[PDB]
Amino acid sequence: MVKQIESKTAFQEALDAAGDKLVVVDFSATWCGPCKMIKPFFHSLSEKYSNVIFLEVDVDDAQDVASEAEVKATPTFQFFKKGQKVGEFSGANKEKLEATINELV
Repeated sequence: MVKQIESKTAFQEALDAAGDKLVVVDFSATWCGPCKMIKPFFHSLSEKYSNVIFLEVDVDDAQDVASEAEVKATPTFQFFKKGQKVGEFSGANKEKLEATINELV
Protein backbone atom coordinates (compact mmCIF):
# COMPACT_ATOMS: atom_id res chain seq x y z
CA MET A 1 0.00 0.00 0.00
CA VAL A 2 1.08 3.67 0.10
CA LYS A 3 0.50 6.63 2.46
CA GLN A 4 1.28 10.31 1.80
CA ILE A 5 2.59 12.02 4.97
CA GLU A 6 1.20 15.58 4.98
CA SER A 7 2.63 16.47 8.42
CA LYS A 8 4.86 15.17 11.24
CA THR A 9 1.62 14.02 12.90
CA ALA A 10 0.83 11.37 10.26
CA PHE A 11 4.54 10.42 10.32
CA GLN A 12 4.49 8.93 13.85
CA GLU A 13 1.01 7.39 13.49
CA ALA A 14 2.17 5.87 10.18
CA LEU A 15 5.12 4.08 11.83
CA ASP A 16 2.96 2.75 14.68
CA ALA A 17 0.22 1.73 12.22
CA ALA A 18 2.76 -0.23 10.13
CA GLY A 19 3.35 -2.49 13.16
CA ASP A 20 6.28 -4.87 12.41
CA LYS A 21 6.10 -4.74 8.60
CA LEU A 22 8.95 -3.10 6.65
CA VAL A 23 8.65 0.69 6.15
CA VAL A 24 10.74 2.37 3.42
CA VAL A 25 10.24 6.16 3.28
CA ASP A 26 11.02 7.95 -0.02
CA PHE A 27 11.99 11.64 0.36
CA SER A 28 11.76 13.34 -3.06
CA ALA A 29 10.38 16.56 -4.60
CA THR A 30 7.07 15.63 -6.27
CA TRP A 31 7.30 19.07 -7.89
CA CYS A 32 10.79 18.31 -9.27
CA GLY A 33 11.01 16.42 -12.61
CA PRO A 34 14.15 14.24 -12.73
CA CYS A 35 13.30 13.40 -9.10
CA LYS A 36 9.66 12.38 -9.66
CA MET A 37 11.02 10.37 -12.60
CA ILE A 38 11.98 7.59 -10.13
CA LYS A 39 8.33 6.96 -9.09
CA PRO A 40 7.56 4.10 -11.60
CA PHE A 41 10.07 2.08 -9.51
CA PHE A 42 9.77 2.80 -5.77
CA HIS A 43 6.04 3.69 -5.76
CA SER A 44 5.63 0.84 -8.29
CA LEU A 45 6.54 -1.97 -5.84
CA SER A 46 3.08 -1.30 -4.36
CA GLU A 47 1.62 -3.72 -6.96
CA LYS A 48 4.62 -6.12 -6.94
CA TYR A 49 5.27 -6.41 -3.17
CA SER A 50 1.85 -5.89 -1.54
CA ASN A 51 3.48 -6.95 1.77
CA VAL A 52 5.59 -3.75 2.05
CA ILE A 53 4.63 -0.33 3.50
CA PHE A 54 5.82 2.59 1.29
CA LEU A 55 5.57 6.22 2.51
CA GLU A 56 5.72 9.18 0.08
CA VAL A 57 6.91 12.42 1.75
CA ASP A 58 7.03 15.69 -0.24
CA VAL A 59 9.96 17.88 0.91
CA ASP A 60 7.67 20.83 -0.09
CA ASP A 61 4.30 19.94 1.49
CA ALA A 62 5.75 18.19 4.58
CA GLN A 63 8.81 20.44 4.98
CA ASP A 64 8.34 19.65 8.69
CA VAL A 65 9.44 16.03 8.22
CA ALA A 66 12.22 17.03 5.79
CA SER A 67 13.72 19.40 8.39
CA GLU A 68 13.59 16.90 11.27
CA ALA A 69 14.87 14.12 8.97
CA GLU A 70 17.69 16.49 7.91
CA VAL A 71 17.16 15.57 4.23
CA LYS A 72 19.64 17.81 2.32
CA ALA A 73 20.15 15.52 -0.72
CA THR A 74 17.09 14.16 -2.58
CA PRO A 75 16.10 11.64 -3.60
CA THR A 76 16.76 9.82 -0.27
CA PHE A 77 15.28 6.45 0.80
CA GLN A 78 15.22 5.52 4.53
CA PHE A 79 14.34 2.08 6.00
CA PHE A 80 12.31 2.24 9.26
CA LYS A 81 10.86 -0.68 11.27
CA LYS A 82 8.74 -0.73 14.46
CA GLY A 83 9.59 3.01 14.35
CA GLN A 84 13.41 2.56 14.35
CA LYS A 85 15.78 3.51 11.49
CA VAL A 86 17.46 0.17 10.59
CA GLY A 87 19.07 1.29 7.30
CA GLU A 88 19.18 4.14 4.75
CA PHE A 89 20.95 5.18 1.52
CA SER A 90 20.75 8.22 -0.81
CA GLY A 91 21.14 7.84 -4.60
CA ALA A 92 19.04 7.32 -7.75
CA ASN A 93 19.66 3.54 -7.61
CA LYS A 94 16.21 2.00 -8.21
CA GLU A 95 17.80 -1.47 -8.41
CA LYS A 96 19.24 -1.00 -4.90
CA LEU A 97 15.73 -0.69 -3.39
CA GLU A 98 15.27 -4.36 -4.36
CA ALA A 99 18.48 -5.77 -2.82
CA THR A 100 17.90 -3.55 0.23
CA ILE A 101 14.18 -4.39 0.63
CA ASN A 102 15.06 -8.11 0.40
CA GLU A 103 17.60 -7.37 3.15
CA LEU A 104 15.25 -6.58 6.08
CA VAL A 105 12.30 -8.45 4.51
